[PDB]
Amino acid sequence: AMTVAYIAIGSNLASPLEQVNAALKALGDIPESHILTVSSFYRTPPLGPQDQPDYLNAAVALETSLAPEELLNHTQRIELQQGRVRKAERWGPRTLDLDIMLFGNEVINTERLTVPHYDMKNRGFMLWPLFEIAPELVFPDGEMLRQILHTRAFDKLNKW
Ligand SMILES: Nc1ncnc2c1ncn2[C@@H]1O[C@H](COP(=O)(O)CP(=O)(O)OP(=O)(O)O)[C@@H](O)[C@H]1O
Ligand SMILES: Nc1nc2[nH]c(SCC(=O)c3ccc(Br)cc3)nc2c(=O)[nH]1
Ligand SMILES: [Ca+2]
Ligand SMILES: [Ca+2]
Ligand SMILES: [Ca+2]
Ligand SMILES: [Ca+2]
Ligand SMILES: [Cl-]
Ligand code: NA
Ligand code: NA
Ligand code: NA
Repeated sequence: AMTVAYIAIGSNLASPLEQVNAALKALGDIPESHILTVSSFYRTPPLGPQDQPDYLNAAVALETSLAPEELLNHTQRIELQQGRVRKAERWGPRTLDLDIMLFGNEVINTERLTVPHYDMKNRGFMLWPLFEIAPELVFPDGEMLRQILHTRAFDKLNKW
């Protein structure tokens, strides 16, 4: 059985365009998986701490037969192989961030994975690229992406 995973991409260090292109190549090389769709790249102001560069944000649809945690292993590996370093400050800048937003209709609460991503419904930098690639999306709780984006106040997201 194949499931579409929706993965958010963020980068604000060490040439984000290069980082995101390298990540797309690496995502392609994940086994049991195929990239179905790539969003536009967006240049977004930082949420959380603001004393950092703007982000390049994007979303990808990845159809896979991997187990969710097995997909997470690959995304974490790719981040680490692209130089991601853990420092003290909460929500610091990073070379690459790969968040599993959704894994089909699944609701996952394990030590390493919480899906849907806990805060995606409150982040334009996640929802707008997701709507670009999956305008018909429905969340596990039945909420429609189109309805969220019609109703909630979010700034326009600007393309890179
Ligand atoms: N849906 C998900 N996608 C990716 N990692 C997830 C996840 N659910 C839980 N995690 C866990 O998240 C842990 C911490 O990841 P971090 O990348 O440091 C959070 P962040 O992306 O900087 O901020 P955010 O979670 O507010 O977006 C990972 O080690 C991983 O086990
Ligand atoms: N634009 C942009 N800003 C970012 N800030 C972070 S840190 C976690 C985070 O999303 C965050 C979001 C909302 C609140 Br409230 C606090 C933290 N990552 C990104 C990113 O990918 N893009
Ligand atoms: Ca593949
Ligand atoms: Ca700071
Ligand atoms: Ca994140
Ligand atoms: Ca993350
Ligand atoms: Cl980093
Ligand atoms: Na399926
Ligand atoms: Na499998
Ligand atoms: Na809900």
